[PDB]
Amino acid sequence: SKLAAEQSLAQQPWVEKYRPKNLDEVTAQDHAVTVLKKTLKSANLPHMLFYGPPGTGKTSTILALTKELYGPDLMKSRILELNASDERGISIVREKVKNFARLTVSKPSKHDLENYPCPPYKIIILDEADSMTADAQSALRRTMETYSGVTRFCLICNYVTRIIDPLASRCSKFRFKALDASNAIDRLRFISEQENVKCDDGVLERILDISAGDLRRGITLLQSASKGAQYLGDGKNITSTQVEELAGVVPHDILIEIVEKVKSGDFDEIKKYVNTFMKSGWSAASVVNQLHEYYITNDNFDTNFKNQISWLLFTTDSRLNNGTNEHIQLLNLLVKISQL
Amino acid sequence: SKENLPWVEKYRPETLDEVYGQNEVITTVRKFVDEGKLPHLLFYGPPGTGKTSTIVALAREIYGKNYSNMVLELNASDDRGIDVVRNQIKDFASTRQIFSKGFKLIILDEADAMTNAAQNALRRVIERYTKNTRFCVLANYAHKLTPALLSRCTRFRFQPLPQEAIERRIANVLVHEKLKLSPNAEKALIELSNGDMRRVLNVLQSCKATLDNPDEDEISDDVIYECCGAPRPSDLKAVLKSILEDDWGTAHYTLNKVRSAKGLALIDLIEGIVKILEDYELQNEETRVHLLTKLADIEYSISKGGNDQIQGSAVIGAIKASFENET
Amino acid sequence: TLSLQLPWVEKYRPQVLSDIVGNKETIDRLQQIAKDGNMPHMIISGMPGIGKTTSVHCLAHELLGRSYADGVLELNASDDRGIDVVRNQIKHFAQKKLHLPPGKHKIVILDEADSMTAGAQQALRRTMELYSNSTRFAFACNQSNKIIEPLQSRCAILRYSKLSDEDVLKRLLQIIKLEDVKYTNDGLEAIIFTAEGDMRQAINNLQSTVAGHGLVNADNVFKIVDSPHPLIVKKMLLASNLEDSIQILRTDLWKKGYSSIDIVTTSFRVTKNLAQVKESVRLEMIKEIGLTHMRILEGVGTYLQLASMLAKIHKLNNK
Amino acid sequence: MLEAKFEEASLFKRIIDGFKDCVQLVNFQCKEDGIIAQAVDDSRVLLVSLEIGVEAFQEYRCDHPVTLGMDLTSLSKILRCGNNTDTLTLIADNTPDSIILLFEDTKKDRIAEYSLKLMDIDADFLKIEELQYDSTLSLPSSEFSKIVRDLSQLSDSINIMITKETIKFVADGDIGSGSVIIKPFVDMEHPETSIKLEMDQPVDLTFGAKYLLDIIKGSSLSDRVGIRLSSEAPALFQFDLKSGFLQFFLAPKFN
Amino acid sequence: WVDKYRPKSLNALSHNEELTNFLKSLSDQPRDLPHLLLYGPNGTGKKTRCMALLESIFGPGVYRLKIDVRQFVTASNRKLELNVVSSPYHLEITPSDMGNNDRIVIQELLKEVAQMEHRYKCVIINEANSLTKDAQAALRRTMEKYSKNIRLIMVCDSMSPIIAPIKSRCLLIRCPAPSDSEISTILSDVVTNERIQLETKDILKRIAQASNGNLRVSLLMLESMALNNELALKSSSPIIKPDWIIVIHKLTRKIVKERSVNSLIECRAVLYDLLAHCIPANIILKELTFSLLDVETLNTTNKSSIIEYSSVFDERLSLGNKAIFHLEGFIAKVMCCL
DNA sequence: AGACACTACGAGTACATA
DNA sequence: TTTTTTTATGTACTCGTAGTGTCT
Ligand SMILES: Nc1ncnc2c1ncn2[C@@H]1O[C@H](COP(=O)(O)OP(=O)(O)OP(O)(O)=S)[C@@H](O)[C@H]1O
Ligand SMILES: Nc1ncnc2c1ncn2[C@@H]1O[C@H](COP(=O)(O)OP(=O)(O)OP(O)(O)=S)[C@@H](O)[C@H]1O
Ligand SMILES: Nc1ncnc2c1ncn2[C@@H]1O[C@H](COP(=O)(O)OP(=O)(O)OP(O)(O)=S)[C@@H](O)[C@H]1O
Ligand SMILES: Nc1ncnc2c1ncn2[C@@H]1O[C@H](COP(=O)(O)OP(=O)(O)O)[C@@H](O)[C@H]1O
Ligand SMILES: [Mg+2]
Ligand SMILES: [Mg+2]
Ligand SMILES: [Mg+2]
Repeated sequence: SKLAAEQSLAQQPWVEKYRPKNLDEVTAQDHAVTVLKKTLKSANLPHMLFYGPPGTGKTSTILALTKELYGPDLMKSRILELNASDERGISIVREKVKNFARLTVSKPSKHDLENYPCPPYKIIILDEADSMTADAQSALRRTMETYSGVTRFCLICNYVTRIIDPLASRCSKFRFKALDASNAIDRLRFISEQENVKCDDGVLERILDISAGDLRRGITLLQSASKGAQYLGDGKNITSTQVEELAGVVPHDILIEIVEKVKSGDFDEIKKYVNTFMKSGWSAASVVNQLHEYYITNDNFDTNFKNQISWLLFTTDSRLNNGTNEHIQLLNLLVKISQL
Repeated sequence: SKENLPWVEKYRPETLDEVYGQNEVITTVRKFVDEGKLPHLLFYGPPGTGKTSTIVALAREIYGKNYSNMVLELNASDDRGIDVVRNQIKDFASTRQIFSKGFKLIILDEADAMTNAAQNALRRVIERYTKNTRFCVLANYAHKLTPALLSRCTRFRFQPLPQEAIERRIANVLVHEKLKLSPNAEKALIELSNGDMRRVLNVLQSCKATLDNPDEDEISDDVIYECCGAPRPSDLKAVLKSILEDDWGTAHYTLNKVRSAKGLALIDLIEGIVKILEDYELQNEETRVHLLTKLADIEYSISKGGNDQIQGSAVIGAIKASFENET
Repeated sequence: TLSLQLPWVEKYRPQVLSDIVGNKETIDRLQQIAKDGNMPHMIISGMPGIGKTTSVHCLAHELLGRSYADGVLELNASDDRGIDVVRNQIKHFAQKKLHLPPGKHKIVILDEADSMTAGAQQALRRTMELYSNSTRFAFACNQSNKIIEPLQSRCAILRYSKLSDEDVLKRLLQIIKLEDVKYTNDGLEAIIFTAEGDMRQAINNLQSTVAGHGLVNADNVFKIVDSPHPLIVKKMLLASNLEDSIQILRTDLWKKGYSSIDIVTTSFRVTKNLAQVKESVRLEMIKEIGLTHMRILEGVGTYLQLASMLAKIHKLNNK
Repeated sequence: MLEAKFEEASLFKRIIDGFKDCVQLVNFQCKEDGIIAQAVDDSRVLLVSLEIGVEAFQEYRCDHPVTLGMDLTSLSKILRCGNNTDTLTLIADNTPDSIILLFEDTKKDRIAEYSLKLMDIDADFLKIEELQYDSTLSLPSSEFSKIVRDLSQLSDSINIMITKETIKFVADGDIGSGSVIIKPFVDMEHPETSIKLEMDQPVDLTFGAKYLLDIIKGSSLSDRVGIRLSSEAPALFQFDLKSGFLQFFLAPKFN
Repeated sequence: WVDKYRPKSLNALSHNEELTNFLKSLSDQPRDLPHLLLYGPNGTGKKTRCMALLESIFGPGVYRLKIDVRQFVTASNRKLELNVVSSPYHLEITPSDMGNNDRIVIQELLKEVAQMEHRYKCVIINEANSLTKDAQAALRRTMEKYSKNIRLIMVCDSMSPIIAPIKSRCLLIRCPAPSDSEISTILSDVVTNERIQLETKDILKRIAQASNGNLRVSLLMLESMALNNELALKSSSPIIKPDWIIVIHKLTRKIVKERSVNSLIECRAVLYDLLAHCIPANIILKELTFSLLDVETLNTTNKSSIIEYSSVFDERLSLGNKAIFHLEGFIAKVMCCL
């Protein structure tokens, strides 16, 4: 029963092993969980719309809230979870969602009311609402407006612009903030201590620095570093270099070579060095980000050069965000910034 | 009980006297109903202006407490096709009431999602059965309605809620709830609403939940800004000043510390800087052209993701290069 | 309240072809046809609210007299008008025996003919061809292109045009005289301006203004009915300086609750129907408006996008 | 806790089949005096009012008023799952949710347990219509259903006219016209075939064919149906059962 | 041949020793293993390394696999036919074998495999770049809901079209192309095992210099030129280039020689003939641009405009479906530039 | 009790889309 | 001078096994 769950969690990757089960495990998204904890004692949970960067804990927050609300018994009877792996057209929204909303709430047991608040409404959550078409979204308007007495709607998305304006107005907007080093160092250190991850002083803070506001990627990198340090068995501590090696970060010397080729060099030398660099597998997004950090941070370039480098890096990132060829985009970016 | 509904649903107007903001249309509709000549209505307006509440209170005032039986209310949640029209709407219009004597009311809420064939079939239902029933079409976009259907109804445009009416509703809510609100906090709340009562009610409930107290204290600007995650005018103007005057590295550091100290979003800062720079009396419009173009491009790129630092540096560089033409 | 009164569009709906203030040529044509008889198959096309359905109704009534009930078959878009209906009911009505005067014929009125399916329209050809001596067909549509060419080849084509200022003014004066309403010249001018050749919309706005304020004045008409949407958009696009267009977009459109989708669609339609500027600059403006619409449809619809669209249009106009 | 046990399990089937087509969702109110149900058509043209007293229930126990909102296309499927010589048992807990049907055979040992999820219908249905009508007639259900099904093929509107000892059903369409005229007689040899009519003032009003065809579907309940007509009032088509009745309030079409 | 000499375990790998050690570290504890995404240049050997890692997570029976068929029904009666590579320990799906129906196959098949279930069954998604954004969104929550029964090993050549949620939901493993020296050492063992005659060893190095890190292309070209020299490679054996590369080179020669609409017509004809023979348009554009930059007749001003137009039209092609509509536009823009 | 006209609801197949 | 271009819901048609009231 519970022991099987404990063992399955212990044999699970750290992303799912340390998933927040209660509203207190949320480390940084405090403004939302404060309201969620206050409404736990009341019974006026409004329709909610979670939006923010990926890996901020929206799904974990709503799961912990539904748990703390309904208990592990009513967790499976008063919840309608619809993900992006299911059909969510107009037909589905009109039939299934509306039939579940029109239905009455299931009767709680005697053990439920003694430990959990058991609100008189159920919860219908729609994860990854970006893939929902606007007509199927507008179909949900009156469905969530008239049956609010018996069901509550929780939308979850990454881009709040993909959801129509009426739905965004009907739901309370909860913006999840990026999890940088400051507001996630406590959670990362807790995960490291619970797994006996022996690292150096500036490793964890560096990991989140590579994560760029993503605790899931940081936990995955920490798990990979711990596995790589346990395989060696040397008993030493994990270093920031070993972490940034497996995180896809280009070494500093290779980036300085690119800066030298951009500063001094013609089209042919730059093209040859780019062709050689693309042989070693590096993500073009990470290279663009590192070049942006170096160029904007270095206090040795003119402001007129800085405006142009910022606009060029922005254009290159916008082009790379569409599935383009990394080699062509990187070569074009380096050539354009070399003419400056 | 009504104490379980959210504040958006709990405070839904039940009478025409509780619908604030709309005065020129509310008085005209009241006169239409009192004098008897109620034509086919077309309530066009943005979300959260009070069209559905207005028509519900109107039907309540017309038919009484039995509104839910003497009125045929169809919406996008219900299947609205051409066959649905042909059967249901025509059978409702051709027949009479089962509870009393009088004209009928068909409320086609959110009728901007109806098929073109459905509207083509309904435009002759509205013109044929016009002595025993009426039609009310609610819309947010007037381009999704055919011109033939658009010409058969009297159009009423629901303007966004002004300051006086939204403050009156806020005072009503603060009377109904054991809650106090600061004047500057109220002004900041009105600023982040754009005439949307739903947003105001939602964030008011959320900041009441944020209070953490038995509500013996007041709600200040800090509570509102920390609960809605919206940037403050102080940090907004500080970032704008550091971008316009200070150095590139210093501007980058200022933007980073501002967006990381309160967890602010880059899109909110972009919109705030756009709103602030709209009052700037500037030179030759080339700077404004470049600024608007680059800011809209960066906003459209943010709407799809990417690197937040790269986009922030892009915003800084765009504003700087746009203002470099003003010299 | 217990009951309502009939609207002025339905109450004062013309019942004789002389009361129609539409296109004089086609009106006198239909009047002479009803006087002499031998009504041929016809297709009346035009724009909504100019007197197309009323015209054919008056023609059928005057041509059939008391036999209108059993000699006229009305089919609107609200009724099923598929292949099965054309096969069974229309054919049974055309084959039906009926003793009529030696100058009249059975009339099949088909309202909204532009919505009939291709199969029904194809089946109607021989249906109207084999019984063209005892059954006549009158189609009323808004787009004559939606009706197949074989059907148009067997009938006359009557294209109704917009109603000039004089005709709508005369009809409104007749209605005011028949209703004893207090009015003024500027109020009627504003009504006709907001009507845009739409007689039904004009009468509806007049009745609404009367029942809402009593006096038909330009102030009342403007406060109850907003100015036409395309004209403000045209004035915004035709602005010479960027700040003027931005202020127009902010105050007239954005501060009044007009959605961004409606704004961009109206801008596209105005630039398409524009004639002040050349073809190439119009195509470039349409290109920019479509580039903006592609972002508006993706959910990025805000004031900044419309401001950038106006800035790009001005940059194009900036030589 | 609602606990009802029917004498025959097929009576509930025949009762629900009456609303199966003309009504989508229902809200059964169960009290100490019996089960009441009021429902409105999707097009809101007819109102169904069923009342079954405790005389029909072989056993009945209602601790407190219970409200059971449910769907009919599922209740009919649950009822068809029974048997002709079985008994039906309706069970509902203290809080109305997931009503339980129990089919028990009386000849052999068999237990069929079915469940039905309730639905939260916000619209209350407690309205009662008690007003004098202009004419009250009573005729065999089969004779009325025959005329209805025969005149529904001619057109979509059927006009009822009540005059001095004359009942006329007219139907005028595109393929022709028709009118069935009957006179109120008293049949001594069989009372269930007589036609009674008490009129105060002549009546003349039309109905639609679809709703009139859906109404006569309840003719399998009783052998005689009553029709109450009045000047612009919901016509009362009543089938009286040995423990209550089923009444359709039909709304005429304005002329 | 490429297939006759291929490593089957982690100890049989012969390049990227740090990557082999990282794979051994990741396979030391196989049950607490997150999802993996192998990214890098095409032809590096990531598909062999994933199978070698599976050979460490499971028994040697992972290579004994079978091909089955599964049918799917879309919203209409069009039947989607998809073949599946299955093994008693893992299964491989390639959603790049159909059109916009990747989401249906992904969701249904993965839900069936996850509901039926060392303790988990591995899933290898081949060519994850062809996965539409809707299919990736559908897989986003399937990756997290079933993490104790289904582990994904997605093989791709560039994480550019992969969405950020999927990137975060799995570990990222880069596979850098092997150095020319390692390629030469591998070709040496191959030619000593296949009994080839080399007059001078340096030719092998040149093969690497003609493959750009690609081992799959290197071995295939070595074997193709070994059949022309009759199993005896000389000091000046010609380099065997694919036909499409020669067509692209002739196209660039035509471009730099003549810039007109009459030549644009035959350029469109060549593009049509290339696209009709199962050649992707992105690779065509990449090779065309890279070989146009190699033209010594042009200057830096021409090459910069060429690379800018190629990036623009690459974005266009990634946002469009009619590939020739963008290829002809890029060719016309290059003609206008020169 | 049974045979077969009448019939209505369900899978298939296309056809547009300002 | 000549024939196909995904998915997505609304619309329309037909054959179609099927469920039930009626007739030798
Ligand atoms: N605030 C947080 N506190 C603790 N752990 C967190 C937090 N946010 C994310 N995590 C970890 O990251 C895992 C993924 O959480 P999710 O809620 O699925 O992230 P996400 O916001 O849903 O990203 P998506 O699904 O791509 S939008 C959790 O199981 C935790 O292990
Ligand atoms: N004028 C108003 N006065 C008071 N409350 C209002 C007003 N307008 C909106 N509200 C509040 O906002 C809620 C939603 O109003 P609705 O009428 O549903 O919005 P809407 O105008 O119909 O726009 P939609 O539904 O998105 S198209 C109401 O229940 C009220 O609580
Ligand atoms: N020429 C006219 N003279 C007088 N009244 C007119 C005239 N044209 C229209 N009307 C009024 O407008 C009402 C509706 O006219 P219709 O003929 O139905 O409009 P339409 O020209 O057919 O366009 P549709 O029906 O939208 S395609 C009539 O009942 C009259 O009150
Ligand atoms: N470590 C290695 N040593 C020798 N040959 C290798 C090695 N890794 C890969 N290969 C060769 O690569 C070929 C398969 O390439 P493949 O992995 O399909 O390319 P990709 O990485 O693009 O999927 C095999 O025939 C094998 O001979
Ligand atoms: Mg999620
Ligand atoms: Mg509404
Ligand atoms: Mg008309």
